Amino acid sequence: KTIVSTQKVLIPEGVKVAINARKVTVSGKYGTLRRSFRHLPIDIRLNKLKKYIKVVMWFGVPDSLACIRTVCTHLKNMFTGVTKKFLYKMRLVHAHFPINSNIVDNNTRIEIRNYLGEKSVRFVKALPGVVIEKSPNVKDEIYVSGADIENVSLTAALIHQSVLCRNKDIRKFLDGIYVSEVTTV
Amino acid sequence: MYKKEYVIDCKGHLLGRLASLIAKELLNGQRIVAVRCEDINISGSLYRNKLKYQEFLRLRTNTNPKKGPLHLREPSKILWRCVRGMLPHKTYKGQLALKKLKVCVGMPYPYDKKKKYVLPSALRAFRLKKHRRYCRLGTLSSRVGWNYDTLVKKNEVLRKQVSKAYYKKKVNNLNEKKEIKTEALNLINPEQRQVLENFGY
Amino acid sequence: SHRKFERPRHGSLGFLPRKRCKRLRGKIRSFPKDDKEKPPHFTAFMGYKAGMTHIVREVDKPGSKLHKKEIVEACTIIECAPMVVVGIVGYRETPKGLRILSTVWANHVSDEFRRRYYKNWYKSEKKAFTKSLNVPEATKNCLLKRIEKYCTVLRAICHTQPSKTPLRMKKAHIMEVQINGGSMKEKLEFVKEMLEKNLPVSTVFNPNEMIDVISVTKGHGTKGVVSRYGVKRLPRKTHRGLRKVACIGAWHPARVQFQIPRHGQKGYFHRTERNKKIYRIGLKTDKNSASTDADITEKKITPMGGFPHYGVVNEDFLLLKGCVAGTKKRPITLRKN
Amino acid sequence: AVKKVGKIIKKRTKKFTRFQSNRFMRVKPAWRKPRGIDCRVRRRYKGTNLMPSIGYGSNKKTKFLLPNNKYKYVVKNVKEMEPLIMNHTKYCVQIAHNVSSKKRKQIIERAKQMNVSVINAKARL
RNA sequence: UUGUUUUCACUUUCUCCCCGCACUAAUGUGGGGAAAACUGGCUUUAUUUCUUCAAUUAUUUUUUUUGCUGAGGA
RNA sequence: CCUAUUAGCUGGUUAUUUUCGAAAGAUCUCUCAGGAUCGCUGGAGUUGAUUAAUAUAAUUUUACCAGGUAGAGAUAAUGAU
RNA sequence: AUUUCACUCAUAUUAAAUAAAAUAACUCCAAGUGGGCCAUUUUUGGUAAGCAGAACUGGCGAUGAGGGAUGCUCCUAACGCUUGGAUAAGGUGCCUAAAUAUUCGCUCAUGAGAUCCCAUAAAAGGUGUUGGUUCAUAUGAACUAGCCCUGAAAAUGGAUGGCGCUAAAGCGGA
RNA sequence: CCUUCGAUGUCGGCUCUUCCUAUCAUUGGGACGCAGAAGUCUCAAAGUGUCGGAUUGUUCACCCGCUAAUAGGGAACGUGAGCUGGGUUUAGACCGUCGUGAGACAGGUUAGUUUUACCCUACUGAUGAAUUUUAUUAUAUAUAUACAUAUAGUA
RNA sequence: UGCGAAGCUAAGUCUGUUGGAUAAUGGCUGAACGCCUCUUAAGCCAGAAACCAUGCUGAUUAAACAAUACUAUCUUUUUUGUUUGCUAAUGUAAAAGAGAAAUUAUAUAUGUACCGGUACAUAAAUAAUCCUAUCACCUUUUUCGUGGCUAGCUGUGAGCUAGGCAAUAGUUCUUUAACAACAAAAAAGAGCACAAACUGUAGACGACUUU
Ligand SMILES: [Mg+2]
Ligand SMILES: [Mg+2]
Ligand SMILES: [Mg+2]
Ligand SMILES: [Mg+2]
Ligand SMILES: [Mg+2]
Ligand SMILES: [Mg+2]
Ligand SMILES: [Mg+2]
Ligand SMILES: [Mg+2]
Ligand SMILES: [Mg+2]
Ligand SMILES: [Mg+2]
Ligand SMILES: [Mg+2]
Ligand SMILES: [Mg+2]
Ligand SMILES: [Mg+2]
Ligand SMILES: [Mg+2]
Ligand SMILES: [Mg+2]
Ligand SMILES: [Mg+2]
Ligand SMILES: [Mg+2]
Ligand SMILES: [Mg+2]
Ligand SMILES: [Mg+2]
Ligand SMILES: [Mg+2]
Ligand SMILES: [Mg+2]
Ligand SMILES: [Mg+2]
Ligand SMILES: [Mg+2]
Ligand SMILES: [Mg+2]
Ligand SMILES: [Mg+2]
Ligand SMILES: [Mg+2]
Repeated sequence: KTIVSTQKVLIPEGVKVAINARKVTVSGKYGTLRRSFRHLPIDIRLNKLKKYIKVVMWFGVPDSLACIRTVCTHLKNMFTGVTKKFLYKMRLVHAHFPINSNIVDNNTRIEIRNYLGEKSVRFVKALPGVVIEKSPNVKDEIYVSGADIENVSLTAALIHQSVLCRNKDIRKFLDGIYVSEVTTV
Repeated sequence: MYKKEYVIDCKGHLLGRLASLIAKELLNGQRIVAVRCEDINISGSLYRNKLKYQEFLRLRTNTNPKKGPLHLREPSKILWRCVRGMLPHKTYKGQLALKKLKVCVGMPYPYDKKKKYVLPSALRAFRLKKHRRYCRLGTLSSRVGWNYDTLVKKNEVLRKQVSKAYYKKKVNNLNEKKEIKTEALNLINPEQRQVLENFGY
Repeated sequence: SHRKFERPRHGSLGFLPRKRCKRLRGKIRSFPKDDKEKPPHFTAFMGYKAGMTHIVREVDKPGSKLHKKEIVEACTIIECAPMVVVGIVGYRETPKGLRILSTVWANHVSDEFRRRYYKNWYKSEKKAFTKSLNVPEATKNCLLKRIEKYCTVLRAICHTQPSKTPLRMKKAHIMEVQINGGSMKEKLEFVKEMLEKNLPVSTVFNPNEMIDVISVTKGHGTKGVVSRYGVKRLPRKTHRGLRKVACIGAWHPARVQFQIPRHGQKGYFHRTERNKKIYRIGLKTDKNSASTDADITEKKITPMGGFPHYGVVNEDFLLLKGCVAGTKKRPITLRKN
Repeated sequence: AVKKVGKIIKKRTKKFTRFQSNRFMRVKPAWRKPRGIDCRVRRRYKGTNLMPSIGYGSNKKTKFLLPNNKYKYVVKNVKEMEPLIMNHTKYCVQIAHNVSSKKRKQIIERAKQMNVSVINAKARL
């Protein structure tokens, strides 16, 4: 039982943070993210004058410490999102049949069509507040982006799932739509 | 348990412990209105609880299931069942005790306006370490086919506004009373006033 | 030991208590979910089964061996004299189910309707509704307001006009009909507009609509296991008798099980058949009612010599594809899907 | 239970009824001691009929005394009355069931003269 | 193998200095180093109703409420 | 009818309280569902004891023997190895 | 060797303790019984068995009472009828009289665990967590044993006795 | 060899239900000596299904054929007041071997009475009173009120 | 024999859903373990003929209940009572002040004011509290509120002011004190069902359907 264990998360420059009872809310250039931590025991305290926020845990086994670290990481991610959107660059790879990747509904909902040539539509709606753009630069790829690292990632995963082919040898058929690069803007 | 009728606000309580507390009181001889039984908690994870309840559901009577374990799945009814489990309900006394218990979902027509007590021996806050999985009973019930959860929530929300309104008025009244006391401490006698001051009032 | 050769059970356990229905007038167990985007409309309608005819229909199914060809199909005919609206009932949703706030009645309620509130009309002084009919409009208005405020669901009390049918019974059939539409206020308005007046079926259903038909089945009294469940006849050789179930059950659950087929009531069961197509909605004011583009001959729907065991359909009617539960003369409730 | 009145302690007001006398008419309530393997009364299981026992006996000093504190003496005849002229506080007469009304009256009269209590003076009254 | 000799290690701080210059869970702090004897310990001289005179045993004595019992008849 | 034949086998075998209270070992038995005889039990009785004794004890001390099971041994014997 | 005389051996602590040791011996008469069964420990046959067969002792039988939910044999303890007390085994969240006692740990289980006989679980695993031990350069190893997990599948529905319990009402202590 | 010998009707089929999963198929997956197809191993799964015949009293078995598949089991080796009675297990009879013989055969073959529900429950349907120490999710003109409502009878 | 309506009937005709939350599994963020990690932590996602709803049958399975329609007396107050089978009539599983309506989190809440956020208050042994009891009737003064009628009067509740006015039952034996029901006495207000005949959408008989 380690009496005190701490962690220091440096808030960036153009970020309006506001925790209360582990209900952290961060605002900035891109989006206002709110994400509660009221399932682990933790007195996350804010310093507004200086930068940084301190996550601190009294007692608790290594589990608690781990949780604290996780929390800190999450906070960092949130901060990053609000400063600069997360940009999951998803390249679609095909063998024979080119995948038709039609974005609709204000760059939410990406209709995927002609995956291994089946003439049937795969709908994959994005989570709350996460734009799905297609390539300006290269030909194939798809940018998924929008502040909450969790949500964009989730969206990407969903997209991937929507593609992945069923009863065949998956080592042979490499066709699909995969996360190339996790980045920021 | 010397009151006529205790209303128990079941929110934030641990099912079993709460039930146990109720049962003894009932036996002793004490009407108990367990109110707001949607918000009772169980100490397992949600999934675990569901599994247990699923298992329970599975045990019907093979021959003719009209008889045999009735799977009452309103949260209030679950609570009632639990309470019964801890009573000698096959006697007369036990039966009487059982009858004495009323349970409700949300809070209705007298039990809005009654004082709501709390059993702190059976409070989730005091009885589970915060790194443990718990589960809201209402959610569990919903998962196992109760349906009237959202409606109940809505009703509760509606009630809360009313309560708030009432509370404001109450607060105002209290303030007024305080003011009067302040005014009318000066107008009594000296010695009496002094005495009053000495004993708190 | 295991049963040597596996087979599916004989009855459906989904229709147990195979007991008589409580009333001839099939009850609608549930009404369509409310879609508050659409205008307010009725969801149900009572009619009497008159008989069946057959029909000839050209088919459209591209790909069928029955594509361009004319086909013959059986169809029930359901006489559908305009239902009359008499009340509005307001429900409110509780953790104990729907509870009624009130019912608001028309000012004038038909003699037919009143007959339902008596089992001996001939003897009675027919006092039913005679004080309610009187009541002042202010109270009604208040009730309506209350309903608007609190009630989440509206039903209309409608009744049939069996006098306008060959049926023997002067008693009305009274039925609650959920109204599904946008705002409760809107619904209320609609019912007010309706109130004392008549609903014909065209106000409720359309050509080619898919409808559920809810009715009490034809009765056969106490029937054997063979008829009631389609249990196999035992062989000729059998001593005590052939038309029974050889083994009720195993020894050990020492209790006959509710899943074992037994002699007893068959028919006069309540039943909702689903997905019955309306092929045509007839009109009372149409002498060319059973006529068609291909026919072009004045035909009323009534067959020569009249619908056997029913009579003469002289009013608006539904042509439903296929079959419907119950007998000629039976009340049927048609419900939107 | 125990039934104190003064110095008279009775340990057992309830009669010991025969086992199962309640169940079969043919089995009369008169105590009979159950022989027989497996009896349950014989074996003295909680909740069954009790077995009369010498523990239940009344104190040697008060034994046959009635609530009166007087030993009952049954009397058929005036001559018999005479033994209790010297014991009129310790013994109380009961007149025998078969004594005639006239004779009963006579006996009662004698008892009054003696100051001796008669427990059934009211017979044929 | 015991007693004994010496070695340097161990205490406080709301003290002070230097570096890190608010870096800390902390109304402070990480490291490095001083200071002193308020702290603590000891040595004394007295003092015990300012507060203490424990606990455990041995040996003794009494008390606050109190429940049940009254056999017998020398 | 002899005859109420015989049955080591089955069933039944009638008030109360008090007191004491077993055995299902053993030997022999055409014996193994039985019997006899010991054992254990009750009653009867006598001699005793009634003297904090002596007899006596499912007890222990103190002496004193008897032992070849646990263990141990295999470069002690026999038999393995 | 026997006999009769001598002289003299502890004794009220009684030729070592202790003894509701004479409730003893002995004789008589007779009853019932002579199918046994179970538990620890030792033990034979048998893969084993709630199997067959023995030894020591105790039980059951013949025996209720309190506990082990329940139970011929396990634990406590053997029974005249009462009042009061104070315990035993066992318990003390409720059922259920008594602790939601105190105190220190451990344990989360997507089929937890829960108390002799007893109503089942193993080999083998686990970068689950908790302590250790032995080693090397605050990390890397190897082990180790606690609880937990897997291993863990059977037929009516379902049983730590039930409800339930997770800052235990679980496991191990005090 | 614990229970049952003052009887628990002793095989199999027919019928009929339910349960199990140790999954044959179907749903969703994971692995491969998975290129595709086919298949093999395996996880959640017992929701749905698992047949027609020939021979045998058969269980079991073995073929023919369909099938998505023709998985395995239990329930007093489910099920005789449900049947059937082909078999085994009475009395008749035949053969074979054995026995001097009467007879025996866990050898073969044939002919051979299958009783009772009107009881309680269970189940199936069919009426049906009664229900104030009982009930209540509100009613009533923003306030009140469980120190309160609720007669009963027909529909 | 032939045909054979009607009624039954299959070998004849019609009809037989889509959500939630999951399992396996694949993933996401992401520690423990400066990296990695589907979680073999916390937190999430998609996902099955399974599960639970939806739908469907019953619902004297709930001794259940609601509303509506009509009806026979009902409501309020007072008094005395409940000390021929009957014709006057009593029972409480709980009265002794049975007093108490925020809400919410539990590693924080709640208000208040602005735009979930900010600032300021407030609670933090919270029923270890607060409320509410005893001032009897009286005459004499008056003061203030609430309910009725056309500023006054009556009634109730609270106060100040004056005057002593009562209670004594022999030491306690429940503190006869509550709630509900009823009976009588006065005083005040105001028709259905079954059967029967018919029916046949029903049916062993009831029941159901009708007239
Ligand atoms: Mg393939
Ligand atoms: Mg016995
Ligand atoms: Mg000093
Ligand atoms: Mg005395
Ligand atoms: Mg004889
Ligand atoms: Mg015998
Ligand atoms: Mg030897
Ligand atoms: Mg040895
Ligand atoms: Mg015996
Ligand atoms: Mg014993
Ligand atoms: Mg046990
Ligand atoms: Mg006692
Ligand atoms: Mg005690
Ligand atoms: Mg208790
Ligand atoms: Mg317990
Ligand atoms: Mg039988
Ligand atoms: Mg499986
Ligand atoms: Mg397979
Ligand atoms: Mg078997
Ligand atoms: Mg049978
Ligand atoms: Mg038979
Ligand atoms: Mg058979
Ligand atoms: Mg035969
Ligand atoms: Mg023969
Ligand atoms: Mg013909
Ligand atoms: Mg871990």
